[PDB]
Amino acid sequence: LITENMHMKLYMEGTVNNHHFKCTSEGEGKPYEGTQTMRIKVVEGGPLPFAFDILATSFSKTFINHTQGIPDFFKQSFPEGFTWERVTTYEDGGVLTATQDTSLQDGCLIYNVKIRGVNFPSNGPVMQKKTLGWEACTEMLYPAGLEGRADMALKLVGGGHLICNLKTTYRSKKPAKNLKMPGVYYVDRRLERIKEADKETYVEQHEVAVARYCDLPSKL
Repeated sequence: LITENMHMKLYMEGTVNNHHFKCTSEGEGKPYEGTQTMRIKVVEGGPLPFAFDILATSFSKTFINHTQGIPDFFKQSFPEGFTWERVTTYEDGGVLTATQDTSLQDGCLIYNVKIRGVNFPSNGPVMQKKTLGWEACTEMLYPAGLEGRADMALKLVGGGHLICNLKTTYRSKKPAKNLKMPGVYYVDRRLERIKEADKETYVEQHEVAVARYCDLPSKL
């Protein structure tokens, strides 16, 4: 089901603070190499009064290179697919929740995302568009389906970073009996903006993500 090259289609709808919006995207990637690209359009409510960066992690867990034999919760969930739900908390008061459904239709991955962000401070770097994309990060995943934890650093104009924390629950639509669960592992990823136009109403994003165990020696 998950081939060497896969395409994605996405629909996204939500609110940040008091501002409603909708996006659509399409892209393609290499699920086993852990690379993908999305070309994204803000199709309602654009231009957005907030930095597009806070939406970046809401646009794809099938495209992670699971190395070292780590069982692949996400690739395993097909054809049934899976969901994810997340709360991202910014250290300056912004909070953004997202819920996502991932399905497989006629060989194409289909994403349906819902966003609800609140309390992003009116005079902070998100609402004043002082951001410059994300640093790389390592997400820790563990059985719980799976939960994920990560701290991300948002680059700011003038140097420095605004930090946020991600708590994610990943749920399989496939019966647990039919799944081989991984233990604790780590996903290194670098999520980058490649192109943007028209006040961030057009954006191209790329992600490379590789799963691994700790590769330091153990004394046990």
